[PDB]
Amino acid sequence: KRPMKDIGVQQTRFDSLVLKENIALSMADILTFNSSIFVKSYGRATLSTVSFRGTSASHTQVTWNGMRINNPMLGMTDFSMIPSYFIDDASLLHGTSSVNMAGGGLGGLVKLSTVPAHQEGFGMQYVQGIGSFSTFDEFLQLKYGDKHWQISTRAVYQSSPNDYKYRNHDKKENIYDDKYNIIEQYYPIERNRSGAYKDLHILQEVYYNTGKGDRFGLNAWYTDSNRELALLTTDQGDDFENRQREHTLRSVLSWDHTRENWKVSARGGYVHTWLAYDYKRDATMTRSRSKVNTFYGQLDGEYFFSDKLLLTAGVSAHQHLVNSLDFDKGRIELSGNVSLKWQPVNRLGMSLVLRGEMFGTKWAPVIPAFFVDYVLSKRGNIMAKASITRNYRFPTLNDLYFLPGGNPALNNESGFTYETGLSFSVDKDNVYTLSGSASWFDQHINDWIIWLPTSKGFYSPVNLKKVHAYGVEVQADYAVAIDKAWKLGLNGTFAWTPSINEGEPTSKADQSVGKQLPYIPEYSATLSGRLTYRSWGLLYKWCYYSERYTMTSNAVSYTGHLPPYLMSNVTLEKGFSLRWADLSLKGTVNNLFDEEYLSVLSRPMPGINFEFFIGITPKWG
Amino acid sequence: CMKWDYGKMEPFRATGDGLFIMNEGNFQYGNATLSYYDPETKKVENEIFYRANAMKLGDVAQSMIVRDTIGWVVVNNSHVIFAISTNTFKEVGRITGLTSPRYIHFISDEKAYITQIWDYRIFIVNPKTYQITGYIECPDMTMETGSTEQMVQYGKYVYVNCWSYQNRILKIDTTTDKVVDQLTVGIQPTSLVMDKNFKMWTITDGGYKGSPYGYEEPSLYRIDAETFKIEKQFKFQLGDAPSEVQLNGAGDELYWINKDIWRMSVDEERVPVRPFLKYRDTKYYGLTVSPKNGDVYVADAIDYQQQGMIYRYTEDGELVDEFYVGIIPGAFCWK
Ligand code: CNC
Repeated sequence: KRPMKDIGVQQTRFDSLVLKENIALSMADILTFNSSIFVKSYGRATLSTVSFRGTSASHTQVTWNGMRINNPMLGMTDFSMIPSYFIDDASLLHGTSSVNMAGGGLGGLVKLSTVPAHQEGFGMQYVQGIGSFSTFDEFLQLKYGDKHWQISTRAVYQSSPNDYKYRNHDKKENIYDDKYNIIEQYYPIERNRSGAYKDLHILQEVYYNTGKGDRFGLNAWYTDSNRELALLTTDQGDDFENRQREHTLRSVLSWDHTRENWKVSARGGYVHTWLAYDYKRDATMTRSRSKVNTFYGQLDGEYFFSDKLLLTAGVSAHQHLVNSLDFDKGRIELSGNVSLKWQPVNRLGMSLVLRGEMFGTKWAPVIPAFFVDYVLSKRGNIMAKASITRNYRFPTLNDLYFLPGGNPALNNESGFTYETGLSFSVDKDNVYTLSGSASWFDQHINDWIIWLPTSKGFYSPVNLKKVHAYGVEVQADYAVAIDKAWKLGLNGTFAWTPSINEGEPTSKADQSVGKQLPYIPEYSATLSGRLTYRSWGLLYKWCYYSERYTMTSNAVSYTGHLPPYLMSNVTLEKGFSLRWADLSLKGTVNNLFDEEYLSVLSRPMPGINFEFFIGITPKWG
Repeated sequence: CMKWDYGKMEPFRATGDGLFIMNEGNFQYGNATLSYYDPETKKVENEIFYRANAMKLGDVAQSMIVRDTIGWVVVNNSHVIFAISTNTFKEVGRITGLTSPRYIHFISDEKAYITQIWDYRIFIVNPKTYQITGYIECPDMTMETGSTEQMVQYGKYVYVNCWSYQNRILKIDTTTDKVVDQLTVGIQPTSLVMDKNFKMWTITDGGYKGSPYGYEEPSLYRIDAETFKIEKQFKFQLGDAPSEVQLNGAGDELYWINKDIWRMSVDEERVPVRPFLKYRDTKYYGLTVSPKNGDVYVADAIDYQQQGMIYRYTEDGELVDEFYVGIIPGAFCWK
């Protein structure tokens, strides 16, 4: 039952229970434990960066309800500012698959959407999070539906002083004497400083259905954040505050007109973004204001010639306007794509996608992509697939118009990608269900944009930096019914992703050639397990990241070493069904074995910490 | 399925009159490092402070001053200035609670003024007690533009240049702990040094074209010592950002980066056309001259994301040694 749109495509989808398991998990925590993606995130409520298939952050396109969410100046998004309950359906497109929907997704594409509800009458939900470190989390839900309307409203608030006890293995506190001499050294135990934060997220959804094939919708997603910047591990000495407020409104309007044979979709949106940087101490030491105005539009078509042939067309247009001060710049972004999918016999399948991109005043070359799929054996659903493409990514808005170092003459990066994969799905009726896949990918990136110093005394990108990215990615899902009341599920992902810098040595002596790129683990694997018995629920999540290099040269140093990162989080859930309500009690233990770990250089980490949730879902008449 | 680490001390013994490479490290990353090189045995010891103390140096390791047999290490981005043994690389005391120290000069065994950025007070500390004593109030000078740098003793007065977002020189009287004079020089004077001919030597970086303070052609200045007054000015056009002026042991030849390291003698009248070094393909950051022999050590920052190198040349230009140090070497000090 392969969907025709899903022909020769390597993608993964997150289930409902994956996203709806905790109210404190942003998308940074979702991707860390539920995929092979490396997520450079040094804690909770902090700047999270995603490196996908050995590429940088900017090579991971993100689209919420169709419109791109990447910061226009930077091109990369903080996945820690997206609550999981605010996302109802998420997908990952690996490499060549990002051509089907997006443009310069050299690494991959992250697609987020909110499915309309199917609840009749009035309903409500309220959950409260009581956790250690004086952290409080809340989430309120209000929904209604009357066969022609689906009104929803969510509001998530998270706050915490965020001052936890950690042991400094990078600092030592001394004991003086009567003559200001030394007596003994000991590793102190201190508290995180200037880490306090508070976030507010509101999502308002209005969906209308006509019953004649026309569907309408309107989603508005307002975000208010006030997060401080944490102090370093070796930051001792002194009356200090440093905050990064962030106000964002994201609205999308949609209309869908299906028919008996064809389908046409039209969407429009608007994003207002406002960032403020404050650095004061006992005084306006530093100020920064960033304002982004963005308009979005898209029209998509989809026509069936038959059950074996399919044609699609699509036009998109973004318009970013920036007035960053404390300067005027903008860019229109057209992107037209045409795809044709042909399925001659029951075993074979082809797919050709043509894309055209025009960012600003420069036309990128045609972006082709071919997807082929074949069925080796229906006995065990052994299916093999292969794809190939040449993709282009435009320079970000900063690299073009950054006032002291902007060069509007940059050329878009180019990347040739090809990959081959296999998959299988062998299941037994009410006994076991095992499925998995393995794909080999190989990619070469040319003209990678790298900011470099200039002889005049400022920074300017100079392209260059040929990069070779390749490796193996393996997925595996397992479910089994041990008894009539015990169910066990196992989900495992593994990835070996070298990222070799093939570029010419910049100078006479650079040990960076032929070496792994900084902050990209060579190996990566995650494993999650779930066991449920009646209303009792036990969940286990485990992630593994190999050593991460902090220097281009990959030189061995004692002061720049990051060990392999293994973390284990366990949660026990109990559900109670009362008369007028339903109560769900669960308790989360993070950092189960209490290892004084380190995921980013010289940034403190918490110990073992606990989190308790109380969930109420009233049962009306 | 666990993790471990922690530090372990090891014995160190300074076997020669070595050179201390003062690696700055990155900024908001806490990867500052200290290194030691022996000019005779031609062997370099990296990360001397971490291995000999099992605790990291800090962030933006700025400068080091060695007095008698004790060496003071300045960590700018951690508000701490250390004091370590010059023989075993072990800590014997520290001064904390500062705002943002840059440079330290010891008036005597009791008073040692400490310079700062983002502050208009010069700290006064007692090295033997590691306790703050007082502050020196800089006129017409505020936090939002706070800047103090190299200090040079002349009889009873100390001259300091205000680098960041500042264009003035301050003369401080040690007895009364108050400024007594001022001169207005070009934008952002970087470093201040002293020569034998009693002529204050300094240069002014242009600085970050498009800066709120302003952008100007970098210049070079010579200031009389006895009479605090400008004497001669040199212009280095609009390009490049000069920094890090230095002298030799005899105090008679001037060195500064300006891309092409310029080796020109004191009491000259013009900038020599030829470069002492050609500024081949990298971004130099540090510079020093041996006071005992005359060797020239030039610190190369490469690309700010990997280990730099120091190129050791003689006073003629003969290549001698090229060795590796921590990330972004920035300064030197002689044991
Ligand atoms: C080159 C450089 C550097 N700079 Co400037 C110098 N000299 N800087 C610059 C040049 C341009 C930087 C650029 N963006 O193009 C230069 C000379 C114009 C410049 C200017 C400034 N800098 C300044 C200062 C003092 C500093 N700078 C350093 C960071 C000093 C650095 C020393 C060091 N050890 O890091 C430095 C040598 C290396 C930066 C780098 O490339 N890092 C590697 C890079 C790949 O990683 P990164 O972390 O993303 O780097 C970014 C930041 O460091 C940023 N950046 C640069 N300067 C600052 C200053 C601040 C406050 C901040 C928040 C960021 C920066 O530049 C990079 C992006 O281009 C500093 C550590 C030097 C020192 N030894 O004291 C110091 C910070 C002091 C402190 N305790 O906070 C200025 C006030 C000086 C001036 N008046 O020109 C000014 C700050 C501007 C402002 N925001 O108000």
